[PDB]
Amino acid sequence: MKKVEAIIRPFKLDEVKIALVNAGIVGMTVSEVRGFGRQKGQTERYRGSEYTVEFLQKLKVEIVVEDNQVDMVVDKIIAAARTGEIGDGKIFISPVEQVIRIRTGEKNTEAV
Amino acid sequence: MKKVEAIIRPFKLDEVKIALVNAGIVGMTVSEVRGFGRQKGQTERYRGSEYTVEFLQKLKVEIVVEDNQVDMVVDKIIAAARTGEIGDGKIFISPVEQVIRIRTGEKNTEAV
Amino acid sequence: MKKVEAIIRPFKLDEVKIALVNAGIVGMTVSEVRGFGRQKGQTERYRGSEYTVEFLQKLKVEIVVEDNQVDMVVDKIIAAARTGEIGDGKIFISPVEQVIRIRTGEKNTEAV
Amino acid sequence: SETYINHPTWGLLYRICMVDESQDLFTTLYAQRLFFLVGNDIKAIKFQPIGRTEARMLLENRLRNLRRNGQSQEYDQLQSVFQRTF
Amino acid sequence: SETYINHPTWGLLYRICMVDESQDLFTTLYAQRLFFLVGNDIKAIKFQPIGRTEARMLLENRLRNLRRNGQSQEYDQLQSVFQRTF
Amino acid sequence: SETYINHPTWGLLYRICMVDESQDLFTTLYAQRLFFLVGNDIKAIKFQPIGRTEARMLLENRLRNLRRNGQSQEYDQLQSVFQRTF
Ligand SMILES: Nc1ncnc2c1ncn2[C@@H]1O[C@H](COP(=O)(O)OP(=O)(O)O)[C@@H](O)[C@H]1O
Ligand SMILES: Nc1ncnc2c1ncn2[C@@H]1O[C@H](COP(=O)(O)OP(=O)(O)O)[C@@H](O)[C@H]1O
Ligand SMILES: Nc1ncnc2c1ncn2[C@@H]1O[C@H](COP(=O)(O)OP(=O)(O)O)[C@@H](O)[C@H]1O
Repeated sequence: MKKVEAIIRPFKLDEVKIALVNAGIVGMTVSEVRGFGRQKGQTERYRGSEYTVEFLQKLKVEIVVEDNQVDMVVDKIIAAARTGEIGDGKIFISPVEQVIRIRTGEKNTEAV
Repeated sequence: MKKVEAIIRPFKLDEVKIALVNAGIVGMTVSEVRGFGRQKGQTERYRGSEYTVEFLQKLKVEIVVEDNQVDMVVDKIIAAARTGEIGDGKIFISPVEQVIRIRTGEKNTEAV
Repeated sequence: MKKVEAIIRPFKLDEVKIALVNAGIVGMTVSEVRGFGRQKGQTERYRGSEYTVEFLQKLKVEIVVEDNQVDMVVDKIIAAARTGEIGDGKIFISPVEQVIRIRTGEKNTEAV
Repeated sequence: SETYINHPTWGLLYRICMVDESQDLFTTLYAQRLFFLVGNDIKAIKFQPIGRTEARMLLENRLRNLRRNGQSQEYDQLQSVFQRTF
Repeated sequence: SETYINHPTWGLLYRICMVDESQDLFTTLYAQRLFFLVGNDIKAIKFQPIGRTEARMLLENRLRNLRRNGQSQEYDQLQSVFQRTF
Repeated sequence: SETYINHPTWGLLYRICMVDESQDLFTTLYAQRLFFLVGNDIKAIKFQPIGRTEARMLLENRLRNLRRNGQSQEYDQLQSVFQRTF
């Protein structure tokens, strides 16, 4: 099993969620994060003064899936989350050695 | 070493913390996350209008432990966090290749 | 490739960011977390009553780098984030098996 | 029904009881232990601090009313919240 | 320009449109679906709830003004927000 | 003593100094660089914006008072905050 971790623009949440649910991926965890990278914030104005948001709001969506679901989940996330502009985000794949469902004590494939 | 990552109901934090501390696990990191899964939000009413919380508040508790502590930590978390209702959450185990204590530069077992 | 995950005092963000950018690490993700460990909160006073913050505010800075950048990134983070007092935080290294850039579909070294 | 809100200073709060239609009693999850009364029907969210002694008494009062009403599920759930908190 | 703010109860909100210089219309990302009008020029942040029907009509009005003005990029972007939201 | 609070728009803020018993001066960690004066003794949290020039002058004033008082630890710590921030 693998953890799929996608850093996306927050407004893309609904699209990504629909895409995953449609692909039979029915559970996911979402965290708020700030991204720093090539995409810059617009040097804005508040009380008539300059400043820049340096760490931009993103969401991290985490799903644990079977090894043979990674490419499919990746493809779905990419199509739902992309805009073509810098700042679209990244997907990271890492190993998950065990999953346990807290309610039952069920493990692995039976816990997700 | 392994990272243990538990998605729990937030009000279970104190119980889980006490269980871990009692089991001599004296450090942990907690993040706020939103879960989407089999557990649904109650279709509530605000200004006399319908809506559903789709992404429900959870906490992620992360602890890095020795390989031979995983089963023990898992058992403790499960007993403290379970309620028997859908939405109790999941535990994910993944590999940690190195730990460094920032204050000292101490590594691995000596950093946790 | 490896994920480097540093739990730091939040006010150290700017120093760590400058150190990483100076070391040519130009992207990172930051989450807010609460730490429980050896460092205790100061037993404070609000409406003339006692209480303790048990879970202290930290930031988690995550960067995915090449295997041969880990020691360098670790050294930079440590020098920027340390204060010498308990509570300085920890760095965790874990494996990343694939990276995909959402905008392009670019992978691995070309996605970071 | 688990209800949470975020306090700008103290962070995540958990509703320990629903005082009435317009009003909830919350406690801090990250600090040991603060209490706040929060209005439902207000555009600016205000956190009214509530003392620990008073918080305890308010829950005991509700516990007693729930058992008199035979609201045994709601009693059992509040009882466990009470035991955990106090 | 993506703009977000955090609501203490509902969590992260996304600006669906800039009503004027002092005022933004936001929707909930985690709940389906609440709307809030929020002032820019205010030290205490107040979240004025806006009904779903009204939210829809307000966006349609803005859509129509953008196309009359030939603000086609801003129209296209708002159109996609509208389609996603309603 | 590290003190933080969350601003609904700007996110996490760090206390750069304790102005008095009722009042703290905060700066943004994620934006470069906003300042806010925040009251301790208030149920609705209000964020009073403070200009960068003024923020600087206020800290310099406090620095000078700390060294006159021989509060050398508090001076050293504030000095490092000042250098980092300005
Ligand atoms: N090395 C990294 N490790 C972890 N997260 C990163 C890294 N680099 C960038 N990110 C995250 O990915 C997001 C997108 O980065 P950015 O370079 O702005 O856009 P793009 O992915 O289109 O090039 C950032 O906002 C940040 O959250
Ligand atoms: N594939 C997944 N990857 C990561 N987190 C998940 C996944 N599926 C569910 N979760 C998380 O676990 C929580 C519990 O899921 P749910 O299906 O509602 O309950 P249960 O675990 O009792 O079946 C969710 O709220 C979500 O945070
Ligand atoms: N086993 C662990 N797993 C994950 N995070 C931890 C663990 N132990 C401590 N932490 C995190 O590291 C931070 C520093 O811990 P602490 O013991 O207070 O300081 P120090 O690292 O200087 O000994 C904590 O606030 C917590 O966020």
